[PDB]
Amino acid sequence: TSEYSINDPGKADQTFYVAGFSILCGAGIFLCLVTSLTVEWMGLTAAKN
Repeated sequence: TSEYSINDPGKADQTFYVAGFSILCGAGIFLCLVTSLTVEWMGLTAAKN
């Protein structure tokens, strides 16, 4: 939403929007899951330790 002014909204912007922000959301989900899982394993092993 940098240059999305009234003059040039675009006809390919929506496709383009998915290409940007869609990727970010997917990545965020992946990172979040990875982080929770990592810690869980660490804790279990520490207890085991």
